[PDB]
Amino acid sequence: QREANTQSYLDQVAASTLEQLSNADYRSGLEAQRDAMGMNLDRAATRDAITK
Amino acid sequence: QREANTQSYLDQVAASTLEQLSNADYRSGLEAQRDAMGMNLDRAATRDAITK
Repeated sequence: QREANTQSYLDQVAASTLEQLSNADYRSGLEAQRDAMGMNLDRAATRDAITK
Repeated sequence: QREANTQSYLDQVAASTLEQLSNADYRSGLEAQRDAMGMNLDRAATRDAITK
């Protein structure tokens, strides 16, 4: 379940257009979703995702 | 729990603006927060975080 949760989050960032991620209001909410799942994710493989 | 503490610290440094880290007063407190948790962290993958 933890693995599935991690991939479910990562898909959202993977399926966003560059213009959206550039705007610093979409990414605020997008990374607030990962700050509310607590440690039910893999917080070491979902940190430098957006930028990457 | 130790792993959780490590990730929780690393997130703070990873979610800071470059201008904030450049100013040598924010990073003082930021790296003082890792000198009070003692050996309850991973002090090997935690020292050269601000510079990276």
